[PDB]
Amino acid sequence: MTVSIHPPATLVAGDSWAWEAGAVFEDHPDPWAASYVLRPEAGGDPVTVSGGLEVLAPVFRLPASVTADLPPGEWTWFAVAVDATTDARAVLAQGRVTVIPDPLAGTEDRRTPARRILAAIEATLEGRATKDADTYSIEGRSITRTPLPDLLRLRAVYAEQVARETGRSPYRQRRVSF
Amino acid sequence: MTVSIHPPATLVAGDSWAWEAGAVFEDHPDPWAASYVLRPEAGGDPVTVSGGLEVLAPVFRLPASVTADLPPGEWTWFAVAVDATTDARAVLAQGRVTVIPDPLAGTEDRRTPARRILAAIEATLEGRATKDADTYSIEGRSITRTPLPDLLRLRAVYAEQVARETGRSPYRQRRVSF
Amino acid sequence: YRAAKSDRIAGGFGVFPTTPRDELRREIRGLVGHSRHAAQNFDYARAYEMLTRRHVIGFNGIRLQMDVRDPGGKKDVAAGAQIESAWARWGKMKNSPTPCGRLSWWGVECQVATGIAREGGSFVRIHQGTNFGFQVEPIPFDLLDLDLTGPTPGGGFVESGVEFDATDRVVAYHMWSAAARRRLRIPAAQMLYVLVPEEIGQALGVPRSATALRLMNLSEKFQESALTAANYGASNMVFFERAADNGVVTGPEDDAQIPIDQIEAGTLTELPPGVKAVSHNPAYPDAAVGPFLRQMGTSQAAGLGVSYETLTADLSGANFSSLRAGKGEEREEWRMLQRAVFEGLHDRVFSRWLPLAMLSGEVRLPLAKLDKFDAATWRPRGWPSVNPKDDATAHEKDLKNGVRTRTEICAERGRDFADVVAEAAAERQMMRDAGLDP
Amino acid sequence: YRAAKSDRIAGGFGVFPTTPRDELRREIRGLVGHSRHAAQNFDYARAYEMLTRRHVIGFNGIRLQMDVRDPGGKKDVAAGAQIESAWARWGKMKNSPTPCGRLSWWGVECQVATGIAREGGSFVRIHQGTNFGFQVEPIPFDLLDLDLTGPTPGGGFVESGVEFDATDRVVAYHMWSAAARRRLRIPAAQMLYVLVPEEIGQALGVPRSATALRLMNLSEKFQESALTAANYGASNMVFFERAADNGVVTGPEDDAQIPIDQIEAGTLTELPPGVKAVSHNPAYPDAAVGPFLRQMGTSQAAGLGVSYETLTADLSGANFSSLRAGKGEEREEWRMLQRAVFEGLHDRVFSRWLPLAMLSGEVRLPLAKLDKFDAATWRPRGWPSVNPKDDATAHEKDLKNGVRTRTEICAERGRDFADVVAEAAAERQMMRDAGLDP
Amino acid sequence: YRAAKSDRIAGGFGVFPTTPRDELRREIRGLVGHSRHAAQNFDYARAY
Repeated sequence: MTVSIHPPATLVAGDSWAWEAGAVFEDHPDPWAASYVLRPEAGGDPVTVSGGLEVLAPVFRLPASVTADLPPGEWTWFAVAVDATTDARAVLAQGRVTVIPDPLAGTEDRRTPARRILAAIEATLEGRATKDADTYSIEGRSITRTPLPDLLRLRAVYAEQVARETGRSPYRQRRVSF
Repeated sequence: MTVSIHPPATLVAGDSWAWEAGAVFEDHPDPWAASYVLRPEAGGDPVTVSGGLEVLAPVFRLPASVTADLPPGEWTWFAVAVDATTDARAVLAQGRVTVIPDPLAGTEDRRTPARRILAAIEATLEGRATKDADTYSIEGRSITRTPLPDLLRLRAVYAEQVARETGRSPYRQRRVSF
Repeated sequence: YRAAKSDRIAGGFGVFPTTPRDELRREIRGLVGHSRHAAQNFDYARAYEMLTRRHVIGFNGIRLQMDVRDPGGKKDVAAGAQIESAWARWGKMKNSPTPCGRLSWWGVECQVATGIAREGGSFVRIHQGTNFGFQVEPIPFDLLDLDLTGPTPGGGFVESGVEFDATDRVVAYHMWSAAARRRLRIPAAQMLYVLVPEEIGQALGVPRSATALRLMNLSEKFQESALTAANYGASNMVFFERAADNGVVTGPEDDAQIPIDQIEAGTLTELPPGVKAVSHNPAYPDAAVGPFLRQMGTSQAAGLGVSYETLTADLSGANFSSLRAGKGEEREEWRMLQRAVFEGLHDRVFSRWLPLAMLSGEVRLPLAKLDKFDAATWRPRGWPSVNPKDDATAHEKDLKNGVRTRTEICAERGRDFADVVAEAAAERQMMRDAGLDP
Repeated sequence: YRAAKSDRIAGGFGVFPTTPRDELRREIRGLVGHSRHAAQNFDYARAYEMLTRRHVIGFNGIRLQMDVRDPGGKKDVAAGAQIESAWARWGKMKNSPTPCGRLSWWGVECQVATGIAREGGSFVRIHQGTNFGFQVEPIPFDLLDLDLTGPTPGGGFVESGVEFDATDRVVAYHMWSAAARRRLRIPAAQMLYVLVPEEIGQALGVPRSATALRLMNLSEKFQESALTAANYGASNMVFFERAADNGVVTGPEDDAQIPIDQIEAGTLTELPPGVKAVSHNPAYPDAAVGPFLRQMGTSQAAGLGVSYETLTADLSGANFSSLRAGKGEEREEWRMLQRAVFEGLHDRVFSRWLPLAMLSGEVRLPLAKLDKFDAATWRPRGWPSVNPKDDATAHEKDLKNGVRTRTEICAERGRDFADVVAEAAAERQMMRDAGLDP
Repeated sequence: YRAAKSDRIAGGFGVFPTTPRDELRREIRGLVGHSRHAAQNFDYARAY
């Protein structure tokens, strides 16, 4: 039947989460429960949200303290209504939400991989600028580095992604304006 | 609700920092605090800014002496309002700011990597101008340097970046002007 | 025989024959709504509207000449003068013509005609007592109730707001309302609907713009897109494309504050670039458009029953002959519409107006011999020719051969012979003071 | 039938039919504002404005001729002379025509007409006592209050500032204000709104430039971009492109001080370069523009109800016949507008003016028989033909066949037969001194 | 009806109707100055 799967796409950890779905569980309203199962995709144990609501409009809420240790990464949203007498469950929803690493705590969090790759390329290029060598072969060991044209290509592709995520990616424009 | 995440993008160390945000914490004004969490991206411990303000307009300020040892590099800005009775925090802001290395102190700071790579290329080319050799192979050791056409390409790409950062990058124009 | 039998690979011809009626009613409600939109927002149709009105209405409107009896000696001018004078009087600006009062008779004709094109017909109603009397007010088409349907046990169907009788004759109409009290059965005598007949079995008339309504919407959207693309093409100027090497770490922070302004004002500005350059070639429709647009356009014109040159002022590639032919075809169409609009409105109004006016004594004459003054002829106005010399020579030759009577020539212009003779008597008095002719 | 029924892939035809009224009011407030902007900043419309004014107004303005009664012997010239003289008097520069005093009657007609095109109509109000009397002042369109709405328990709706009655007849208007005291109910007698009727069910008139308003904005922006691109293309001259090798360490410091000037003045200047050269090829619309612009332009003209050649002076590719046809179509449109503007303003003003002027004795005549001098005819002025010889021959032939009366020919020009006869008497006196004709 | 109502992708038609007067006065002072310049330095207008 009707369904309202709309958790905010950007769900931040340690923060209270609410969608107050409009009509997902309107089918089987009398004897079936509300769930909004949230499952970590790679590991974890599905956590669930119940009701705690006003009767006319269901409002779904999760306490901030409980969110606490939830996994940083990608999470899935599926909504299930279930009744024991019926011995059936019914699934009406689908979605995908990402958990931002807890912003109020922790020793360290770096940027998404695009930054890491980019930073490293700058580092490796720095080394090979000096001490130039395509074969550091001594005694029985030979390293043979990746061609310089190749490294450059990687830098460009990655740099563009970092720009896209930041949102400063639109191609630049200079106005002659006399 | 409303939010005013605008720390000046160029935040200099050892200097007092202020945005005096207009409306970020207008939601939950009565029982929730002001934070403007500043966290070093690669390491560090989140430092925070409170109020110390006039009632009508909140003004956020950080003492210069406290800034002192803050990490040189990239920093993130997230604003959180939190109430214990509510057992919830609310995050309304996002941003990115860079900390210029303290300009009033220190033994040494070089330029950003673009300069380093460029300087080195000039150095390596200098060496291979004389003593020309693509295989310094003696006894059991063989070096095999990077091709000269390749080194040249690196120089050009980097030189352009240094120009862009300085801002002297616009392509040159000669006016015939009779 | 088996040419259009079905829809195998090149059809769509329905499956079974259906009554144009129901299809016609749904189509017309939807279309009145649609034409309302097109005329207001697109183009070409605004032009149809203008064209129709002007050609079919009148600088002098449509005038009335009434012949009492046989025009040899049995018709007399006194009654004629009186009636004409009276009609024209209230036709001129006055409190009497409408329950408005920004309008007049000319206005009502023009408007009823515009309404007619756009909505495929419209109605007017007459009121007596409040006023004189018999004031005519036009009512908007949308007022009619499409939903009232269902026959009475002792009565005929009331579908599309028309009250049929046991003879299945028209007797009442069922407009919605003033809006508030809805539903008012109105006697047919009060409400007259002009209809421009096409297929006979209809209770209503379609907007005459239906055939081109689809083509025009698409065309206006197209005209709006092309100009915009051309502007963009002129604006982006050159693109400085690069090979796949650098552009690395274009810093994010500088981007937000400003788009750089670089001065190229100086005349000679040879420029040196780091990598490569390219010049945008606009593909905005360039000269393809003139031929393409015209062909789609010709189709629309044929559909609306008007010459292309009149509908859209392309006015290109035409010799004298081509223009003459086009005018001739349109002239026939206009004539047909002209007869119809006044076949209905004028005749009903003149007849109805006469008794009240006679009773009010507004017009001075006796009521009992109504028939003697009953006849009433409405005169349309024709359009002038490009080559007057030829026409004049032909006309002289015709007058010579007793083939054309003098009256007909005047009629084509629309002026009329009595008018001509009165004016001639005035010219004769002007001769007494000075001179006549050699 | 099912041609425009919905908006599947090629539509937008609303969803349900709606009253043009509300749409019309919102559209018109927005559009008066919009036309104000276009006429002032774009182009082509400034041209419409100019065109409308000139064609519809007058070198001689619009004059007045009044016939006392039947023009055989029952109309007399004395009353006519007196009335004409009086009207023209105050029409000429004087304190009496306006509560301004930089203006005159001609000015008021021209202006009311310009206002009419651009804003789809405008109003004038008359004042008596301060002065003579009956001075007419035009009031700007924006003064009207669009917001006043809501019916009274004993009264009809006041929407769009119009006070309807229990008969739903017009009785009052509700302009904002002078601005300061806002809101003044003004009696209809004082304020008259000319309306150029199109669709009948409207309380207001749209700017006649609405159809082309969208197309023109886009077009002017385009014309502004193309010229600029062409200038840039001519200016950058050659680009000295390089392969991907050097240009290294172009020093930052030298850049700020100056852009180098290099002399190429000498005629022969063969030049040797370090790497490579290229020549900019301008892609600025070159010859594509003439055809592309014209086609979009034709559409606008059709929308505004004017021939393209008049609206924009392309004046290209036209044979004699093409020009003649175009003029003929426009002539009809102008005639229609001409009748309407004076259908309203002149008639109301002449009628209203007469009593006060008679009472002030400004005009000498008795007040009680108002009807004898009541009739008043306004005369428009026509436009002259390209080929006079043909016209003259045709006219002679027509005068010969009693088909055209002498009066009509004069009317087309707009001069009039009485004028012609007075002038002829003057020519006869000039004959006494010298000679007449052979 | 809704042809020029706003400035979605192809407009610029102000936002609200305004008195040509004030606009007219500012425009005219600026323009007398401007025409003075054009007539003297450009072309075509010298011709007008």
